[PDB]
Amino acid sequence: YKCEHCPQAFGDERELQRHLDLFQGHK
Ligand SMILES: [Zn+2]
Repeated sequence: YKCEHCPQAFGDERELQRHLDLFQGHK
């Protein structure tokens, strides 16, 4: 939906999911 952090705001939870996935992707 809306991300306060990195200026991101999409109406698709996949986007955030990708953010968390990629962000959490790194050790
Ligand atoms: Zn963010």
